[PDB]
Amino acid sequence: QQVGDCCIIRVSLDVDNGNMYKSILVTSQDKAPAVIRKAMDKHNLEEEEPEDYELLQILSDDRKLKIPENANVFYAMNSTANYDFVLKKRTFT
Repeated sequence: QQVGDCCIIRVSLDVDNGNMYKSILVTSQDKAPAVIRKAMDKHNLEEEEPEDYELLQILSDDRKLKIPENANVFYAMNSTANYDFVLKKRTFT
């Protein structure tokens, strides 16, 4: 469908309540650590690396999903849901 294949996802940080929800475009080969590079540069959180951050997709108002380091975001997200993404740190949890 269409030339290539890309979409815009919404990325919030691991905060709690509403925040500075950022938005970025993802392409077929879009890797977890890639989406994070964008989302991170956006949030000015160079303090840490991309590798130290989980990519989570939010489906329901409680049901979240997890994206591996190379799962083509375009193909690793719950389509039936919304393109909402959380950037979480790989803290001791």
